Amino acid sequence: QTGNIADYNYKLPDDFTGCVIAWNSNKLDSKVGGNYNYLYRLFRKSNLKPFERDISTEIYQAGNKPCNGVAGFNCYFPLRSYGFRPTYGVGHQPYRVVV
Amino acid sequence: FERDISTEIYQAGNKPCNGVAGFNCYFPLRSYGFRPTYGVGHQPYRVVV
Amino acid sequence: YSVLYNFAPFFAFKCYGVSPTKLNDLCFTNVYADSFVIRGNEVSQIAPG
Amino acid sequence: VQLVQSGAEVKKPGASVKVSCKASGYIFSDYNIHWVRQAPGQGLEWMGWISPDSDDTNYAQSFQGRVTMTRDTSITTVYMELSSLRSDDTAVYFCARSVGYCSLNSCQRWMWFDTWGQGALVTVSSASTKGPSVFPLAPSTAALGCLVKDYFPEPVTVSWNSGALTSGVHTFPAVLQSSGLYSLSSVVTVPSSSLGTQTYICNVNHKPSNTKVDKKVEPKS
Amino acid sequence: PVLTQPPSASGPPGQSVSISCSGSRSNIGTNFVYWYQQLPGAAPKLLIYKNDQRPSGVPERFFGSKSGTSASLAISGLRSEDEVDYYCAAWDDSLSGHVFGAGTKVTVLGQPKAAPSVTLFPPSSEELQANKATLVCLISDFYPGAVTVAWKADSSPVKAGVETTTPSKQSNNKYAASSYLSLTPEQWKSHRSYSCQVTHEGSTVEKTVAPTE
Amino acid sequence: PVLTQPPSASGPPGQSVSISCSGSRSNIGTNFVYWYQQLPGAAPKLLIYKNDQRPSGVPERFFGSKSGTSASLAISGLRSEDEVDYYCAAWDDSLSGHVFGAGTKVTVLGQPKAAPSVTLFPPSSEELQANKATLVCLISDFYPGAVTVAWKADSSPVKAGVETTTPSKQSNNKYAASSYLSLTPEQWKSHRSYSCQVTHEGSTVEKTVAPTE
Repeated sequence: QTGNIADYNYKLPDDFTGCVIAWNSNKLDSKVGGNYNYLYRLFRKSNLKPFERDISTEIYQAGNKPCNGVAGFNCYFPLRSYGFRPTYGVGHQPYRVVV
Repeated sequence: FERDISTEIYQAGNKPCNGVAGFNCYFPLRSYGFRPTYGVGHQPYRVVV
Repeated sequence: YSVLYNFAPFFAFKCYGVSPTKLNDLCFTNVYADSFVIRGNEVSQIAPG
Repeated sequence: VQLVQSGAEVKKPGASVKVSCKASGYIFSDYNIHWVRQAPGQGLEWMGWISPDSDDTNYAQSFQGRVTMTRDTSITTVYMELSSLRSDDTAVYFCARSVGYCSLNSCQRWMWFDTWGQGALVTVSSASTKGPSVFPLAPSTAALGCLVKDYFPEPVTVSWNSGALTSGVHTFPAVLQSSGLYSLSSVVTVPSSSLGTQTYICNVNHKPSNTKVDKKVEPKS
Repeated sequence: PVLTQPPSASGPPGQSVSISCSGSRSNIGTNFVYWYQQLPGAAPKLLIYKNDQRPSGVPERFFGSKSGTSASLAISGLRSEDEVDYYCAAWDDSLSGHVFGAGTKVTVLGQPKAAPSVTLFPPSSEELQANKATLVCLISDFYPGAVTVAWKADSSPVKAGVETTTPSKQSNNKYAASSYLSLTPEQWKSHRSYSCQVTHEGSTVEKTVAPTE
Repeated sequence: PVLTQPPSASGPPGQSVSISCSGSRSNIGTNFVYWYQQLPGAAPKLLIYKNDQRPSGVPERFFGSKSGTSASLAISGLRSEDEVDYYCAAWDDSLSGHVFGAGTKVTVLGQPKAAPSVTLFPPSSEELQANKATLVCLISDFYPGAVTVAWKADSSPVKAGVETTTPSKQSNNKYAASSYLSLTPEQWKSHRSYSCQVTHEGSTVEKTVAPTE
């Protein structure tokens, strides 16, 4: 699948011979102030190989100038957090998905 | 994402205004002032989006 | 965009979209380009919602 | 929400001090807590964060072995203590609650201290406990003063003529002493024609000592 | 590590003054910057969060941001609430924790000069009969605070175990210094007289009183 | 044609002000202009006649004159204890009668806002006895006025002939206002929560009073 997920975080191969298990958990890990512990990677240099975890705290360069320790004007931090609040409806609740 | 331009004076209540500046009718266009005496917080920024 | 970041250091570039380098990797067809000038004390409230 | 906490007083060095923070209004299961210290005339310092619903903890790179952790969920409080106190540790402690919830190392970026708890200044030093001693004084319009010495601990309340005299009062800030005790003075302004015609009374009260002492000031010729 | 900020920055009311906050590679630039202000004798509160926005109750007057490896804050209008200090805060990875600033003091750009008034008080007879005597001389009602009390026994100053406090703000925006010196009464009995000539701004005043009076 | 006047004027005490009365050629200049002033709750009284001689009964304080199309009534200063509208009158040949101006309010020049208090008065069983049900809420202890009161049942507002009375002046330097609403007993008990809100140009409170006691 093409999108924010399954293209930079966890891409699944064409053949898999298995499936996922998903259920609603809006009280075990969802808090009124927003559970910021869960976060995703937004920006990557290229695509992701199937079944390949990638962890990196480095900044992804997004311009001509090479961003080494400066970010905000040209380059972004690749990690963005989740605003997991119970005040939303059903399209933004944290779903506990295990494959 | 829409633009609006007007020159008629805004009426904040039931005062009938059609070109006069009453105590309840104020002009909706107020100008700035840009001098080097002003600091960082009172300087024009060319904001483009 | 190569010729974009040679116009003095900026003020604020927080974004909720795509990277400038993948703007080169993804070919577009329509972008809005509008600009205005605001006092520096009134730029911080330019945010969605 | 309101963030009352109970402070401490002067204590001997090397002992254990118990300070706790109380959570009210909001549910105390979803918000991390943060503890900071503020030396007088010095910036704040970070040590770590404590999760309320878990036994997770983290300490700074400088304060690791001298700090422990205790939780009381049924009381809905947090308990912290200091071991092996130093001389340069007389800092006020704030019970700060951070918005959101984080337990990983990298979650600290999007965290700001939303509300803060009021703190009491706790200074660790050892000095004798006892009732205050009032030192008699003679006048030099000529004014007269009342001196109190070796009171322990802070603070003291000064009253003139058992509360009958209100105008002309003037207090002074406390001082430091080489012996560890404290001193304070109270000087009032009187007209020059009432030094001997009218005689005033100086009194002090110390609520930790639970005693009252009175005297009778007399000008000398 | 720590963040280098100017110790003080002042400006007249009605205009805008700026406060700088430098930082290293990991201290700021790769992270977000937050600012906190604290009332004197009270608890600190949030000023700017997420580098641009402000919480509820904070008006549009406060303003701050960052450009490179440094951050800048700007205020406009110093009437009653901008006399407090400000702090610069961020996060890094070397200490694995929050690193805070040193402290920036902001004042305004006004009181008439008050001459110092020292009043020396001799001990009473109750102190003489109790074998106790403390050398006391206090200076009050002076602005600005530049007093320097000396324990001169009419021939030379004495400096041995001197306990001297700092001036504090009173209810009339003045200062009240204090200094005590406790010794045996027999050296006071041997002394001919005593005087505490305070040297504030150069207007030295003398108040000499007899120990017997 | 009809003589027109500004609806209100603002002049601080201590300096002179004047009121202009725009007209026409046949009404002003060729005909004399008279200025009428009326006390609140009392009878009117002429201020100036024939534009250059003053009536007997007033000290040398005011001034009136005509200059072509418009006539100016100079008021040398203003006292806060007397604020009186001024009328403009003239005579016209075409309509052959007396025609009068609109009139102008005069006011002094600011005071800080106050904390308003609103109360809700549900009817008793004796009012529901009459096959009718009316609701009244009153707003007081607010300064200044120009307030609007609207009803709200906490889910959707109702428009069944909503009225709002004008603000009034009390003797204790405060303003007051009230609102009325009359309904049927069937729709009265259809909701168990009624309230009214006020607009103090920055302050808005809700008086949630249940219709039980």
